[PDB]
Amino acid sequence: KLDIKKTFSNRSDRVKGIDFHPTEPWVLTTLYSGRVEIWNYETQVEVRSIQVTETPVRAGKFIARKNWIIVGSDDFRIRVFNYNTGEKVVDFEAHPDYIRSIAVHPTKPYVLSGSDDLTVKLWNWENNWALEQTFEGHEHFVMCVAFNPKDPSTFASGCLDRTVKVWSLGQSTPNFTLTTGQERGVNYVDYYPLPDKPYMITASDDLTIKIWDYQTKSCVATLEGHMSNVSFAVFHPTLPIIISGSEDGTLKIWNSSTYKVEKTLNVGLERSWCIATHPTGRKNYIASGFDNGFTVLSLG
Amino acid sequence: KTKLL
Repeated sequence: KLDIKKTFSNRSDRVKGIDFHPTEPWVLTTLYSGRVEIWNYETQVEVRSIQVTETPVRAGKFIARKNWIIVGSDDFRIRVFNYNTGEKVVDFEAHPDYIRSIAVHPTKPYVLSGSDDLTVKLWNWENNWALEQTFEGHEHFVMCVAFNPKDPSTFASGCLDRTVKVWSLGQSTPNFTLTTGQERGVNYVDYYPLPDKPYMITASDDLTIKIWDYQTKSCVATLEGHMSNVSFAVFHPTLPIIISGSEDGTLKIWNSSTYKVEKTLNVGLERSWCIATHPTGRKNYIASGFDNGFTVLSLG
Repeated sequence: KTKLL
């Protein structure tokens, strides 16, 4: 089943953010150098690239329904570009500190940004990118934000304060706070996308990945094996696997039922920072960004 | 600044 092939890999400066376009065979990379690139990974030709800033751009997503990309950087700013024309649609200071993570609501015109300023902010692009809410309560850098795809009126924030908080849009306190026991903090949080399990997953500098039942708050499993900071861990949308990546230079694929490692890949680009899975499992594509570039893999 | 990388 698992038959991993390299679709396209290219070298670049450190890739901190990465995302797939849902209908074009494109991947967006956002770099530590302030540059962002959109690649057609089937033709292996650049669609568009932009020197956005001189600071790191840690976060970037497509907003395909608007033909946009949205990026956030260490200069504190969110910028949005039309990927067909190159037009800079908006450019604003979002936080008084680094932006770590951006999430886009699946149907409503909302973007979340998580920041070193200890907050998550909600922006509405149908209201001139107005700040509609600030979510306060975390006590260290907010490293990752993610909507619950099964109920995107709620979202999770993962924080170096060692917690995940789950929030409701329009409400000022978390529905709950998970104490992860990941004492070096949480770098990443993700939701299992299918209706049969209320699961989330967290990755930490403490070398662990943990699976959580968000209804009971129980830790279902702890996945050990990475040898340095775990940058991310995600559930694949269609295959029964979890995919993680680490500053140890490896991607790991784990069985999502037994939680045992199935495959370890060192693709030779040094530290791994970010991950994307194709929205619809097209060719079972995944992509990861590293110190020295990115790779797009077909898993089977 | 922690997590500068």
